[PDB]
Amino acid sequence: GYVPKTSLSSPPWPEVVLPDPVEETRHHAEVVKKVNEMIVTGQYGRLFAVVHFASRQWKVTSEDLILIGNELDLACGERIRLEKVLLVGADNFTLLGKPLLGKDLVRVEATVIEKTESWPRIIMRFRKRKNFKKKRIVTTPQTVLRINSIEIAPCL
Amino acid sequence: FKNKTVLKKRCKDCYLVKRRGRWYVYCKTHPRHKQRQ
Amino acid sequence: SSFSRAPQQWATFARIWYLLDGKMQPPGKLAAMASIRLQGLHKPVYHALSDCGDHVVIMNTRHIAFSGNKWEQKVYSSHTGYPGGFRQVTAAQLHLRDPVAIVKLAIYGMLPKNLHRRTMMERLHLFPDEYIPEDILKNLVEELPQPRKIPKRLDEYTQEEIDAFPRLWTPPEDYRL
Amino acid sequence: NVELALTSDGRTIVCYHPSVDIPYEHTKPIPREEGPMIEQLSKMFFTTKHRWYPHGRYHRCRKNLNPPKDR
Amino acid sequence: FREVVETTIIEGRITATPKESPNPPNPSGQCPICRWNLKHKYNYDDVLLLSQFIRPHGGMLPRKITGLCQEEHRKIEECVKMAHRAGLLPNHRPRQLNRYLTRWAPGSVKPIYKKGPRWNRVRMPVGSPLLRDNVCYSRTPWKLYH
Amino acid sequence: MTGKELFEMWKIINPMGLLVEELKKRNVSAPESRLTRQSGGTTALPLYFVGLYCDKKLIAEGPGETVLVAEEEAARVALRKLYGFTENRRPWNY
RNA sequence: CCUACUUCACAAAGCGCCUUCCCCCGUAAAUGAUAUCAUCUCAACUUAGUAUUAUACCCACACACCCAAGAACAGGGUU
Ligand SMILES: [Zn+2]
Ligand SMILES: [Zn+2]
Repeated sequence: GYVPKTSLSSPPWPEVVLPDPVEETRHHAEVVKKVNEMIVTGQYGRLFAVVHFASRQWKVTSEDLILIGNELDLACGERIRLEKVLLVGADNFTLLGKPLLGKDLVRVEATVIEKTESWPRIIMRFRKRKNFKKKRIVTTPQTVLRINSIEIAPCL
Repeated sequence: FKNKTVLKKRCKDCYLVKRRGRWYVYCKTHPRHKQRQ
Repeated sequence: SSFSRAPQQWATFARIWYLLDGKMQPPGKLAAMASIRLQGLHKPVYHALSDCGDHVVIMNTRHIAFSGNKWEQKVYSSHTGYPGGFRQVTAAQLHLRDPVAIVKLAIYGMLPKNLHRRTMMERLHLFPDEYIPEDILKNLVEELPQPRKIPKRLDEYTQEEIDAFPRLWTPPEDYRL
Repeated sequence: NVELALTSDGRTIVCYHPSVDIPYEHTKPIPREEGPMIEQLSKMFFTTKHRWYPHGRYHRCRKNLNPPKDR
Repeated sequence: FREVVETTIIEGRITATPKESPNPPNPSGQCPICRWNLKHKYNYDDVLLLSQFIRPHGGMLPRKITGLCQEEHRKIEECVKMAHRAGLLPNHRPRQLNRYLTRWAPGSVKPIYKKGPRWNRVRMPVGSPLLRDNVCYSRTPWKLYH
Repeated sequence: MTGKELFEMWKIINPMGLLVEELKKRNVSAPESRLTRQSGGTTALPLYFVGLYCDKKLIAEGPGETVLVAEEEAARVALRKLYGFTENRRPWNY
């Protein structure tokens, strides 16, 4: 099965060896414990979170403003918990959900600051030489949310 | 040389050689046999 | 982080000087690398209107290598505009005339065909040989890896490597060779 | 320089990425007419000439002098 | 290897000849290539492999002597031509544009003055079609024409 | 003060001198200004990164157009880090 | 370009005079393998074999009048 060392004898990409599962689990536990201790001792400043709200993912931090393109059935000034957090990150560590982080880990809270309409959007249809011309003006409801705080808990 | 679509050796000393990208029939005895593809 | 606004913006949008070594490299692969850098498509802050291109200094453009018979078959066509002014020149002749034109034209073709292309080409610095002007050398920041790894010659292989490679066959002793 | 680790349940990935400082040894000590004008500017800033020519009053008046500012 | 020496009187002496390395990975094969498991795993730049079938002045060795297959002899001959034209055998010479993967002899090709339309483009050959069956380590097949 | 920068609110002069004063209060030797990264030094648009080192340890590095500006900005970054008014500090709690 | 001649006449012209500089490649060879001869070689290699046009030309940043400069403008001269 041995092949002499030629240009095409081996794949160009470097060979990859799977680490032994015992050492992999040991290293995983060590890293998780280190990050959990950082969370316990509060060794982090600002937190950012990627949160799935409405239909989209928002990269979010405390004091941030977010413009949802629909009405939310919430009074202005009402506080809310954004429950679908995909990612939370600090300066020195990040936590990734698969695909979502647990409710125990992260708590992202927002506040309905504004309920508005968008500026008028023009929908015009035109087809040449067909007397085909149509115009419509649409205003989309919108809600401005302010992200008040992102909290993480040592539940790793 | 005579331009031929198909090269055919005529006598024994007619030899095919691929030179400057194309086939030729050269011949020392009978230069009349010179052919070019 | 924790920079002031103006220094932060300056750092983010500063233009870097890259160095490509064209020795034995395909001009097209050199041009791909250089065109990416010149556009700024290697920066996550890239935008077509942000003018985020970088400087590319390509040296040894005289020693580029064409694969195949491109030296003889690749033809560069130009027209002076006057009747009878159509000129067609092979890659080898163009290389002998201008040891920079081949890489320059490859990069020019790979760049987007808009009004930013010649500004981008202003940030391209081509030098036929190992010599580079002192100010450009002082500007240099990073050197990009050569896209094509140069194969070794037997004259370059070490006797240890030759011994390590096995002998493939037994030549008959009674052979002239 | 990133440490990746699934949690024990395998439902969250934990990434440890401390910021690495630049080693002291990897640092150096601090050292102690219209035509010709446009050519000089183009050479200085590695641009083309076209940028430095003026624009008409129509374009100049079209430019917004109070643009919105974010952050 | 026998060599002829002159002094006039000339005589031929058999000198040291290398032997096949011990323990072929696949003994009892047709060609040395099959014996050493190299059917589709060498290229024009594998000079260590190629020079083992090369006369001291650069010429190829005959298939009868080498024991190579017909297809493998053709592949080795073409790879050696490409290596010579790329300058990878500077010492195997009879007695400046860098190239590689050159199928044709440089003086025998004509410039492509009129490359055709898109559907009938005249392409520049690269490499050799003999190596078309080599091991493919890339998502896209390697192109023989540029 | 949300979104405001420390020295956008507190105007200072000679941040390097002020940093030296603070390090003296902390009984630390004056930091060594040292050029960590640079780009296009001979052009009209240079980029310099200057780092202030305390006993071969980087305390803060800052960018600039000239080496002096980069050093001054590195001093400002060092002051922000010492005072805990970094950009990525814990947000105010409400 | 205007010395003569000629049309002509402080100049413009020809019918007059002066000056004009390098090649391209089809093939023919040398050594020589695949294919131990041979073989000009889309084998490696060595020549005829040359365009990588050689040059030449041009190159001063900053009223008025006259002009061989000129539609205007521009250009040249005004010691
Ligand atoms: Zn004949
Ligand atoms: Zn076989």
